[PDB]
Amino acid sequence: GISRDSRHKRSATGAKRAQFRKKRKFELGRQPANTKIGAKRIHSVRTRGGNKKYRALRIETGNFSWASEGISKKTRIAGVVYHPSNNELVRTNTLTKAAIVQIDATPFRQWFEAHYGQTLGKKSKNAERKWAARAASAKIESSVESQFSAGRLYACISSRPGQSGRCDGYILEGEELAFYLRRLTAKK
Amino acid sequence: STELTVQSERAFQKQPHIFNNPKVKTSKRTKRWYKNAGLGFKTPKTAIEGSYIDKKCPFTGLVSIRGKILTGTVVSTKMHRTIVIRRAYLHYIPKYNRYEKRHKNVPVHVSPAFRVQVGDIVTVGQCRPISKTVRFNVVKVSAAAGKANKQFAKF
Amino acid sequence: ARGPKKHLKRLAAPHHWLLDKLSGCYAPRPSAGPHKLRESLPLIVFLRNRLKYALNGREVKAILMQRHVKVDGKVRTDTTYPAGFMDVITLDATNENFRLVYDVKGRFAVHRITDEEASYKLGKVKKVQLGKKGVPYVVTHDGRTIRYPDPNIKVNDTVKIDLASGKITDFIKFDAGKLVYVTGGRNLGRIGTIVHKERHDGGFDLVHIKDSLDNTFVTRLNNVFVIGEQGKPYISLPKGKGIKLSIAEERDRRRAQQGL
Amino acid sequence: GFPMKQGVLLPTRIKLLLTKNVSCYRPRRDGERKRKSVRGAIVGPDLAVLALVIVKKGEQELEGLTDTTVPKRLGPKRANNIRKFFGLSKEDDVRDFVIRREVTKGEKTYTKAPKIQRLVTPQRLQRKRHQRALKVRNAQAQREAAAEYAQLLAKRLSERKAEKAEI
RNA sequence: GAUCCGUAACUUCGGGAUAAGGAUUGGCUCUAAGGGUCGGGUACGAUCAACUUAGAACUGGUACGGACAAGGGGAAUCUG
RNA sequence: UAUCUGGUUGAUCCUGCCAGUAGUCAUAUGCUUGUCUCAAAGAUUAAGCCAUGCAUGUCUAAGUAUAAGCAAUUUAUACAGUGAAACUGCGAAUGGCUCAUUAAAUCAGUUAUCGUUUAUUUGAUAGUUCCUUUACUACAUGGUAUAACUGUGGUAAUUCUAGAGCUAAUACAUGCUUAAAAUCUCGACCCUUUGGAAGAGAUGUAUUUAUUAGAUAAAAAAUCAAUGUCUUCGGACUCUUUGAUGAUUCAUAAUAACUUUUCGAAUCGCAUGGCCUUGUGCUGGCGAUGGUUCAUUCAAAUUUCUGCCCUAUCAACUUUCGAUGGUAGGAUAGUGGCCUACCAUGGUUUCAACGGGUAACGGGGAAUAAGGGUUCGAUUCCGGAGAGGGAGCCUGAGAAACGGCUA
Repeated sequence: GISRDSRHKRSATGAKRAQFRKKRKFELGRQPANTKIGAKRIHSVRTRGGNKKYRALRIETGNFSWASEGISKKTRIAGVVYHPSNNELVRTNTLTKAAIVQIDATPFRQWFEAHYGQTLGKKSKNAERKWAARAASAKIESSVESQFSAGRLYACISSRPGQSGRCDGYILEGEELAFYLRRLTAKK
Repeated sequence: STELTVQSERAFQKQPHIFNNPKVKTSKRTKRWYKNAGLGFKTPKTAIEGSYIDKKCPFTGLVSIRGKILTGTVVSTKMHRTIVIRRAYLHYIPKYNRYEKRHKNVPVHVSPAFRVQVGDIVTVGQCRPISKTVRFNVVKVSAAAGKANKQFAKF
Repeated sequence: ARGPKKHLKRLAAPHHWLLDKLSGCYAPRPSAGPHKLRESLPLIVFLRNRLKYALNGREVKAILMQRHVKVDGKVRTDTTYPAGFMDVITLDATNENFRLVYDVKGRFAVHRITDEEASYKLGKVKKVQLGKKGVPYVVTHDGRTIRYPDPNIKVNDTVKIDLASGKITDFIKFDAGKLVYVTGGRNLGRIGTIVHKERHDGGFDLVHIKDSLDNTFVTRLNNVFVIGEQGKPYISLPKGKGIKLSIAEERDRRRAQQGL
Repeated sequence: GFPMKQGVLLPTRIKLLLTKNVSCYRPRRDGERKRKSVRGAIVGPDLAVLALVIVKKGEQELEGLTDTTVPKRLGPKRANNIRKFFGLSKEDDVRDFVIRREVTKGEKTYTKAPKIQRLVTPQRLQRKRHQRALKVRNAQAQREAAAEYAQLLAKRLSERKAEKAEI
């Protein structure tokens, strides 16, 4: 099968390694996930020690964490927008770690209007004292607010979907968002 | 080295799980994490005031210095962030009752906290396998110029 | 080789077992247990080669299946059970209690203890940690996890363990001026009371130790076991008390006891 | 003599890698798969035996297909497989509705009934009682030992302010 | 034909050599690299205009220098 | 246990080899061979080929017993003794053999895992499971679907098996019950203040992500964003809690959620005792198996330093289609060019790289006895590798297994 040893792979002097022992089970490698978007499919791969890995492929919902607000919402994934390794995974919408995606911006919007009530972009008793106590927690950003107008937030994946069966991430904010915006603008 | 313009790669270069909050208006504009490497090796001021990332740094990265602590003299600073040092020693041939000079070339990883050139003595420490051949990491530079600035022009 | 090994051959067995060179191709491989290979003792080796109660390994199992020998209170009917250092071996028949403690020549001794000393053992705390839900626990040298210890118990200390309850009743810290049993190395089985602990950050601290003839020697920490204060120990000591007279003093000791 | 396999296709023989829990193969090792000859499922001229199951009996009786009823060899064994077998409405003391087979020791007739499995007895209730007891007693003992550990921490926190107060 | 690989004896060291011998080649949709001019007191951005090369996906009755055009090659002997 | 002798000349003294001499845990062979103890042995060459037989199976009071098996007696009309078969669990990855490959590889001594998986053993370890929380859901205990078996068959042939009819589980798939609180979120209302309030939900563990805590270098203050205990309503806030390492983004905790939702006992044998509301009511001992997490043991996989025979009639090698390094991803049990994308041009070498040879597995060791050495090590132990040559894989904690499979 796939090996991941250095028993091949010429030494630092450039010498060709002579062929030692036949291919070992504990130096195994396997094929990539290549997770797509839509219609959740997850297979289980029996690893060493039992200890199953969850080879996701074609998954569609994720757990994305708005980091400066402290919350995490389960949202759709629309598509992959940027990938620092290969532009092909941007073209075919393959979700790996560190991909930059557009997620949903609807439950975060609903939470923000339940927590601050300010209608991004553009009654009863206890939430009145609440929304008094906030606000100075409701001046979020120019560049993250202006995505809520579009109904889609930029986000990064932080889970490895081929190993965990999850596509979890966070929401881009600050200088990371400015960096990926400078990437996304100056290629279009 | 790292050639500032630090965000030079296709990914955003950041330290993992180090959050600096956009709401809370901090007038240092970036949080940094740095550690003590152990064994009395002083973390340099270029690791705290520096703005590189370098996830294989012994002080601002995810590696730990444990195992052998070797020293060597630098013979190649041409690779990016990794140098090659020479390590010379004597091998006792027991028949002839005397020694022969031997050497070994070791490639070690050098953080951008230090500036190393050819000739400088470095102290390196064993860390986890960094690359195919790199297993060591620079923890001390024992030379600065090897009398380079003391060779200017005439009167 | 494809998996774990199950056979330990003769001449690959530990030498302090004193298994005979000829007369057997194999040696009892100690089971997985509290102790290791090279610092334990199978119960077959104890009941046959030391105590000579059994003539075979068949009779050792014939003994062990009548629930007679019990190690550290629990019954332990495994033929090659790895009984190790500080273990209390209770034979309810013959009313005997043994403590596996080291000879000065480095061997496991047949050391009978009285029936009140058989109700505790000593454990050098190998690691103290925080378990799940924030519960601290000590791990002794025989694998016992003991929850909620005293917070003054740090690493390399010793701990008295009550052997009916798994709990702790007392502990001795590691300090300059406290008795030591040496368990491993060239000085295995020696005894006594400390000079000074060399730190050596980066690995392998050293301890300097001075017995009661003022013969100072140096060992690592991993061989050092604390067994009480100077003079007063917490356990019964074996015969000889861990002194290591040299070969001249030994032959002069034996040639004194020769008058029939 | 090669057996036919359901739904291979293809009325000739084929070599399939048969696996566990699959007809036309019994494995002599755990996880072992073996490549075997298997004829597919369409009837042709090479067949020496067909196997037919009478789903509907016709107007005229066969020899020993209709006229003889071979009995069932065993009767039901689990408690609910006997309660299902008689329609019992579970109070009905299934110990009495067991099927007993009588066998002859020559001139003395013994009889054996199987075993009721999954049948609630005092022993099963006692064991359930012990397990539910040990969970509660264990949880109580750990809560108490945590309480005494907090007492130990408290008497060291009143103690580690006292040596700051005498200096 | 073109592109990429691989090329022997011998040699007057220049050659032999397109040696010999192999692979690829369409269409479509993308990706990347290669530029011009303008304002900085004594780090970049606006804008404009090129066909060249490399790569990826898809696609078809495995076809693609689709007609046209366009070397057969080698081992030697005599001889100039 | 520091030894020499014969041979060049007519004779001499030398260099110098030939030959003698002694040993071989060093093989063969010839002649010979009475006794005791000890005992290598198809290594060399053919890791060439194999007839036949055997070498891996396994049951305790304690998983499954309606053998139409045996023993019949002694309290047993569910079973209750012994017990074939078969299911299930476990092992078969150990041992044994051989030395073909293999020259920084193996291996040896030494390190590391703050870079990982680990059945078993050993020690600890889980009151939370259902539901918009008065007409509720089996918990005195839930569902089929097979084996052996009987019956019908096929084939020249086999550890070949089809069809039909029954029936089990610690197999397979399911599914409940357990405190009282604390803390969070939200909140039916009024009452206007320095606001204060029922009650609705959540709250184990496991996975995955993000954030926070995880203090200590020795003494004093001021402001701003929210809101906290005691209120002699100016405001104080006095005592504030914290492990490990040389070293961490460690152990561990907290918050927001997430998950084709892991686990949280529908199991077994003996004992069968204590309570009164007499319900076949509630409780109750020893230990057997299994199970989550941690630690331990048995290991494993990588890994630091240093060390290999002959060869220059091998002086340049490596980047072909990764060669050296960086970033990101994939993969893995995990680090890592292990693999992929983008980028850089590095990396080794006269201190012998690279290539070649090895009639080369490495070591502990063996032979030889002045000292130094010289030769040997297929072979009783350790490590490695292989089962005709390659490759691929299932099962499992562990195999790239060959007394397993596939080509």
